[PDB]
Amino acid sequence: EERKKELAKEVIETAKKLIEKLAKEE
Repeated sequence: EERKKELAKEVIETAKKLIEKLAKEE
C-alpha cells in the first residue's frame, strides 16, 4: 500500500480505537 494512503488509514484506525474507548466508558 502506498505510504500516504497507509498513513491516512492509520489515522482512521487510531480514531476508531478512541471511539471504542469512548463507548466503553460512557
